Amino acid sequence: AEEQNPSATFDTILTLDFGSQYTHLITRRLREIGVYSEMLPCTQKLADLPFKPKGIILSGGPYSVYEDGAPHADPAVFELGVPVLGICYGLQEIAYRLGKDNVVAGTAREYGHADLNAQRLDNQGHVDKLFAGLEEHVKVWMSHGDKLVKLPEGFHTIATTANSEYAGIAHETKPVYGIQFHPEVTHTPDGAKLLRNFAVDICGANPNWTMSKFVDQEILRIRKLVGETDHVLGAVSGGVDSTVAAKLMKEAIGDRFHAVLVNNGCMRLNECETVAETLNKHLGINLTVVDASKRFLDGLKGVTDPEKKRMFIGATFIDVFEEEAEKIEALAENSGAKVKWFLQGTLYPDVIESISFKGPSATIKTVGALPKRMIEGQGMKLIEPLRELFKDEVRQLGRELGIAHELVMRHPFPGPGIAIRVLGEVTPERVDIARKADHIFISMIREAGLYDKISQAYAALDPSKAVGVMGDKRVYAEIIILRAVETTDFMTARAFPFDNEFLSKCATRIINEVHGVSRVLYDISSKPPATIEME
Amino acid sequence: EQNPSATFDTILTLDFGSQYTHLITRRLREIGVYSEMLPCTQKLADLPFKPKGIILSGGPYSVYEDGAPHADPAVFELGVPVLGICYGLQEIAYRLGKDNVVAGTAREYGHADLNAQRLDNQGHVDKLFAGLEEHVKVWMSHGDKLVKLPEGFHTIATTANSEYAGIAHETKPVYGIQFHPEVTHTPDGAKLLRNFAVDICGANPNWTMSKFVDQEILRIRKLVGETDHVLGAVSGGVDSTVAAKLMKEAIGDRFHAVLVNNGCMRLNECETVAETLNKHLGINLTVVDASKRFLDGLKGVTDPEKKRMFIGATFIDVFEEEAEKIEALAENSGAKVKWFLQGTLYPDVIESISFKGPSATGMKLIEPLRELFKDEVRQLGRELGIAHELVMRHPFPGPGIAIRVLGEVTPERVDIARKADHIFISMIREAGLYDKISQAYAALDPSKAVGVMGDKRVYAEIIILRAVETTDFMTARAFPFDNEFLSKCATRIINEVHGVSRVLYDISSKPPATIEME
Repeated sequence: AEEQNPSATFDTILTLDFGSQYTHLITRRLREIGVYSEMLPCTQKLADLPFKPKGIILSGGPYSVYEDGAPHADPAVFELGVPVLGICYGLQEIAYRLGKDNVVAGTAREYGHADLNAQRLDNQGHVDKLFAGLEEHVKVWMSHGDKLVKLPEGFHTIATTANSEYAGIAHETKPVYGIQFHPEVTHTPDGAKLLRNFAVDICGANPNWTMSKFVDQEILRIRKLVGETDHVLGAVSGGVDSTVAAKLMKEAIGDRFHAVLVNNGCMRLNECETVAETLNKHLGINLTVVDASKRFLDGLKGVTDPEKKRMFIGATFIDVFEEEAEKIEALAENSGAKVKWFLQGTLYPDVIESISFKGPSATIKTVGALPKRMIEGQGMKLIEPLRELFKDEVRQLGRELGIAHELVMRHPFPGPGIAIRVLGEVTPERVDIARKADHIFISMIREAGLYDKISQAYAALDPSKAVGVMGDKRVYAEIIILRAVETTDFMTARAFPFDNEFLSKCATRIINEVHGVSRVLYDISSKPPATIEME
Repeated sequence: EQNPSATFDTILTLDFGSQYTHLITRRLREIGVYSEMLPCTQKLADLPFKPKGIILSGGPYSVYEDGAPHADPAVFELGVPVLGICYGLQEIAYRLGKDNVVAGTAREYGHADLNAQRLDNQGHVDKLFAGLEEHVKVWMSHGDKLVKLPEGFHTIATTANSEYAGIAHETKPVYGIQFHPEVTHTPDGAKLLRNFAVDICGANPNWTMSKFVDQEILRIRKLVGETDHVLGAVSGGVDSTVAAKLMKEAIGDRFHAVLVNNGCMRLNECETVAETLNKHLGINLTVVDASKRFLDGLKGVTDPEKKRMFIGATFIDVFEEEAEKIEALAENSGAKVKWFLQGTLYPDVIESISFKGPSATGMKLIEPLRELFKDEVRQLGRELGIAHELVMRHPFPGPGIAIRVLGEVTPERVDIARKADHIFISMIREAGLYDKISQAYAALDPSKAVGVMGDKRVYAEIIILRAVETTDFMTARAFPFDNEFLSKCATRIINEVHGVSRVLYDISSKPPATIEME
């Protein structure tokens, strides 16, 4: 092909984001069932698309399509000739652009479960192809704020619930479909069948989007981009994302890709040596380990403000990385080549948050403090071989690259490491206490067979003083905070429902085996209210 | 004057340092026999009462080692029965056997299935195990096993691994057991302690709080007199309320109750406590609003120990200033407040007298509860007409929320902790769990954690939830909430209380950690 983009070589479904919190799930469902897909804000002018989508899905959003400033899509969505599916607010946009009459009932934006039945279209009982396999008793996550009291002009009913006579509508001749429920959330379990009925059966999309096929196509894409003599510089940290990206570059250019592992002194016990073993020996990546433990921990002394702490971690990491960068460039200069590309582990969810529709606000513009230092100042161009993949696709990509299935299932570990998991000032002793407390917590999770059921788990040190009974003297020591959640729909994570005997036995072991710990606390905050990490 | 040690048949337990010694006295109370405990160093000739019986507790020692603890040699010649428990069994074999019969093995503990020793050709057993004939689950102390019968003793109880798990003297009333009948691991231990107290010692099991009301009321009237005044602090807790109610039933308006609001009380509690004590219970009550005085002096104090020293110092300053305020009133014609009321319990006495090792190194006070346990004070309140809910509420510390704000205490951090506490306690009551929990509260943690306000990251403080179930005074575990309850309580606190980005639940037990935060 002339362009090796996934949207240029695969049948692509395009979702237009109208502001719903469930819009990214539409793309994720399509990726899981086999059809490649991308998402763009509703303000996207479809004439400027570098690819011709096989189908367009209009997502939902907290708006009423006939109010002032109500978001709309390009009028060319229906003039394009490809099938269109309107999800909730997309149903309102369909009635607005094609029916022209205000037929939406301005009910309050409330959601709830309902039983949906397909509409018999004949005396023989045929149903619309959008509900093939979803004929009777389908539990859906209805959006009552998008209810229609009348069929839009040129549309007929294909789905019906107890309260919504027009829960699903289809055009008489054009492939335009609309539904009042969200088929992308877990509250609609059979929704993945409906999204496949639209992509494959209605739009004719080929469900051949696999990591089995993408690994080879992406390696050719990297070799054609980088060339045959240029060198690539990247960063590694033992995490799943940085490991899959580094292994992908190694399989494309070999030793011409140089990975740099920076030790900020806040890694887990012997993590810097176990990661260097798997990268340099088990995977064959040309790795380089720089030990900046003293440089980080000395500047961390005194920084109590958590915002000022995160600034020092990023600023120092870049100064340390660019120093290892210039030293690697001098090694390549003695070889007859030069470093020209900087590896960045950007994922597709990272660009989703950058282009997600926030309503009648401002379209943001102008990529990271570390790549900025590599571009201007070092003269390197970015290379992001993961910017079109989700987290689960990266895990399957690493499995196709020969990486062990155990490593791709590891929990995410932040850049600053324990420095973020130490509330307030970060000292070597506070890191050592949090590291040993974390080792006990994760070990008991693994031995109990609960590691693959937790999205992320760690222990954090709290410098606040609580009291204990050391023999007979009253001792005041620091506090260990335990954190463990499970993600639901790549969001809405809730604290893992540990058995209460598991938490007590782990709290007793931590207080006994780790010094300077008087109390152990379990974080019960769920994700939508709070955050996953502590800082 | 006439302490309960003289008016009742009281079993005296001698403490050899075991963590279970206090349970011996507690079991004796719950079966109707009054009891007191004293360290093993107590000379019995200096006792202010004649004990109906003596119990030798266990301890982390071996009797034939250097510096090993010993009781007064007069215990076996007092004329009353003696029951040696574990280490008390060793002391019996030492003073009455004169030979080293202890095994000296490791001080390990474990469950075992005990069986009484049949004595006759008719299936008779010693009446210490009456009702405990066969298959008695006991908490054995393997470090107290004997290899041979002490001189003058015979077997009355056996386990499969220990042929001398329970011994008894041939003629004298001296008994020994290799297990703890005071722990919950021996669910029939209360039956054994009743056989020793009532059947063997002959003690009258008439100790009730119903009979102790009028006795203690007359005891207070004689100590104070009929013209002196006494001062007392009230907090709304069950201990301060019963003591104040008891004092009012004794001397009436000559007792003055002072509710000091330190600015660290629960939401509107100062008024609800005032209406309860002044209107429902009819206690002469005055309210001192020292909120600004406490909170101003707590600023800039980060050390948790210096806080408690300031809280206790200004608390006393308020009472000393309130006493002279009452004496100066012309309505009280020359009345002198010569006594100060304190709600000290017997566990507070036990802490100061418990055996801890062989080294063993002004307004008048009135302590009417200095001989009772927690469950006996609640029943005493029931005898005084106090409502059943007012006697079943969790204890509230003197400093209140001041020790429930880790580090510096400010009016804002108290208000946040006060609001987070209301949601936690109310959800516990609505879930029907208030009576199944010994203590429950919410504490503020000044450590910062990231949160999401719309879509901008913010840094707020932390709320710490703490709820424990406790039976003994030195044993408690974090209450096993349903994780749906803790999750629904966490999201509700963050949404409804300002300045809270995280909600944590304390899962630290009492055998390692502590109830309160500071």
